Amino acid sequence: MIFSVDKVRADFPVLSREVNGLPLAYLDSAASAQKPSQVIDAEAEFYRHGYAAVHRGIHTLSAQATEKMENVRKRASLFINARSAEELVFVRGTTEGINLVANSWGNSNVRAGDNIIISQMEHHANIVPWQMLCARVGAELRVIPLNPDGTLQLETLPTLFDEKTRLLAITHVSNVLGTENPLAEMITLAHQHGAKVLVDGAQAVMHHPVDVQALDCDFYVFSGHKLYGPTGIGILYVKEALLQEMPPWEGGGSMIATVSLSEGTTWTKAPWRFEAGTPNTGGIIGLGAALEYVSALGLNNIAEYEQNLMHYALSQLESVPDLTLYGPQNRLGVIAFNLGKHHAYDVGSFLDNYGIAVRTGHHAAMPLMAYYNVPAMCRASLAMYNTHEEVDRLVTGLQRIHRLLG
Amino acid sequence: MIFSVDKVRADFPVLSREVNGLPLAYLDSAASAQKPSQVIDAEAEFYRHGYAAVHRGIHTLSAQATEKMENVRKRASLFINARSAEELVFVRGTTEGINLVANSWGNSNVRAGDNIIISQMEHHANIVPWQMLCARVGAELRVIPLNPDGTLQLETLPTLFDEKTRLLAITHVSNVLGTENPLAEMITLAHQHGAKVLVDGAQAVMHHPVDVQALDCDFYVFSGHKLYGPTGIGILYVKEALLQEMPPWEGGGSMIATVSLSEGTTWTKAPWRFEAGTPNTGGIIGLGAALEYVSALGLNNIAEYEQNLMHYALSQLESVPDLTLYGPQNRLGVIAFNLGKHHAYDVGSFLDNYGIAVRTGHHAAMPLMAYYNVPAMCRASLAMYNTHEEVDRLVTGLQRIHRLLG
Ligand SMILES: Cc1ncc(COP(=O)(O)O)c(CN[C@@H](CS)C(=O)O)c1O
Ligand SMILES: Cc1ncc(COP(=O)(O)O)c(CN[C@@H](CS)C(=O)O)c1O
Ligand SMILES: [Cl-]
Ligand SMILES: [Cl-]
Repeated sequence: MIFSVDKVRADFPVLSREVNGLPLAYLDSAASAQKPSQVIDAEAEFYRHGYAAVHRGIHTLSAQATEKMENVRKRASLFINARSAEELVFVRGTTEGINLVANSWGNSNVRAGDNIIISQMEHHANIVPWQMLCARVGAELRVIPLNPDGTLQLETLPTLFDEKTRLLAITHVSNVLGTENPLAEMITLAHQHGAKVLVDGAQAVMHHPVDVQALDCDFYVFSGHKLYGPTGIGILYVKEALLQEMPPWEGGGSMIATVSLSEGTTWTKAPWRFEAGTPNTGGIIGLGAALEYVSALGLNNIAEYEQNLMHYALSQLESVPDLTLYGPQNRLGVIAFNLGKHHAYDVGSFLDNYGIAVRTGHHAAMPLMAYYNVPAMCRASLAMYNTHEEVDRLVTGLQRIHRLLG
Repeated sequence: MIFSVDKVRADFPVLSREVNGLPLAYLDSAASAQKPSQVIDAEAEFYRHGYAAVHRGIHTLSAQATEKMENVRKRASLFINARSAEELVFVRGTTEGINLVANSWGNSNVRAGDNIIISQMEHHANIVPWQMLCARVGAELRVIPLNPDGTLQLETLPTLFDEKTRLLAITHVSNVLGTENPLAEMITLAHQHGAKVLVDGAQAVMHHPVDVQALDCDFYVFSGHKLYGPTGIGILYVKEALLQEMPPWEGGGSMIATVSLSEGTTWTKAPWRFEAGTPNTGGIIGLGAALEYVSALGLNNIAEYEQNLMHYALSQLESVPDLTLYGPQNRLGVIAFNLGKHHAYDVGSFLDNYGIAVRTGHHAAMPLMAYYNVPAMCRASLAMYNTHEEVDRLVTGLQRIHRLLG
């Protein structure tokens, strides 16, 4: 296998940290990824040597900073195979991107009596903005239900889609179940009704290549900090024909063409129309470095190593008594589980005591928890820098916990 | 004088940079400030040694990251003398903070037939969101006009304020003129009508102490990157009694209490109700370091040095032929000027050629330009790390430009 987990781990300084006296096993990348020194240092070097305002003054440092920013936009657009860099808007993250669509596109395209379709596995980020829109305009939020194995009940779609369905908002990969949804086919179906499709790609972009032209999605969102990048930065992709018709959301400097207190205000062109005020230039530089880092490893190399690691994990976990897994066998990135009747809060506390970082709780997916009739779950993320040894530590930990608490 | 500009400059690595072969004179801090290595390194060290998700999992690194974040919120609240840390919301910047108020507070408190009052010196960030609100609800945007010297025509306020005035939105310090407005007295007047007051403090917080209890403003906004901090982070302060009644703006994870696809969704408490999705944790750590750095220098020490430098600049500039200054004599931070009939774009290009970074154009204040009947202006910011020598370089440059282009 062409991927070298030991060379990659050497790029991540936090991975040398110790917790409760033992070496850290960081199994919470789905909540946020650790960052390589290449990403950390690119941001710091920008601040140390080339920092200035962008899209404003035209002196040397400002000119060069603005070019660096727009170069990141180009690099990002190539990463997802968008047709044009101008189809990408810099946002704080997946959550802000979804909210931008819900307001700018939703407010002018969804009216009383209409319906929107989400799924029962959606993260709150891809639920709440649509509930807010549905309440603003008097529309109905319809829900694709789950099967026990964590896949979508695709047979229900004929009854959910009708001529008043304006949008399907759907996750690419579940943050709990690891399910990858059949986006291409669902998007074909939605387009046959005249619906647009927003894809929540927050848990997809780090696991394999993503091609928004091949998908034909109308909107796609993801967050930098889960793609081994800095916080406070993400990407919203919107098909150019939709984007150029969308009205601004936030108002302020840089997104205007002209401002008058007697004759009103006119807007600049997309995507800058959607970027009011000073951007997170530092985070944009760091995001560019993160894309370069991931592209240098090769997403198909990453996918190969992670799928191998996940198969090993699922195999070893069979030797844990009374373990319940949630989701399908072909899961990406995350393993969701409970141990016997012990509360997830407790299982995660013990694991933390062993130096093992997992997330416990509802994982911002309360409807998903409700479907499985549990209050909470434990979750282990298995990212490209995690190791078989870390997997063994988790398995052994769960065995100890079962024995001690049985 | 207790401030040592040479020791301070030694903290700023970019200040050693060279531009067009000469030492950089960075006179554009009003657009964004350079950052000390204390700020740069605090963020980088966080990423290198303690990075994790906040307000989510409770394992060791996450617990410590969440505490660091909430400690910054506390430090920020003490910096502006807010009564409680829970009156501060983390935002992308001043612009996003104003938009949050315009939507969450504006949409439920400003109705058809109402009026809002801004001034003719406002930055677009404190104009456009109110124009958008006024168009959403059918309200009127009223304007306090300017005097020739760059002060507000305060005699007009009796005719602008009435019983339907819901909000005064007013800049603390102009980003062009350097005018500091009489906020305390204007806020007393506005409160007598039952109006609330949002203060745009983006150009105030780095120049002297700011005390929102003494001001009694209802909202106050500022940006981290102008306070020697990272990009992508800012602060919105809102009086607790107003904040706890405001509805959420963005929806998603972390701002909810419960989420149901059959029984709807309930919200968490302020300020977290206003912080949807993963925050800019990296920028928050860096902002905390920036507040500690500025507080260690002492804002009254900074104000003393800057006011001395500004007095020197205004004195030396008298020896530039055909220079027009805009604004009052007691200006803070920025000097706005034009040279003869030469376009500002050209004057700034020559200055850039001398290694001198100024901003030229409308400075996101087109109504202000209109009032002075010019298309554009040059602007020199004189921040706490700038020097008398840099001032001489600007004066000499403008003399050369006048001679060469006369
Ligand atoms: C499928 C999906 N969609 C949207 C989001 C929100 O991303 P933000 O960067 O917080 O805006 C996430 C967030 N992932 C984390 C944090 S709640 C978790 O599961 O631990 C996600 O998994
Ligand atoms: C008075 C005032 N109010 C709001 C803003 C907007 O801040 P943001 O951080 O871009 O959101 C600014 C922005 N200052 C810069 C950038 S446009 C300038 O004048 O060069 C300002 O001066
Ligand atoms: Cl502007
Ligand atoms: Cl949540």
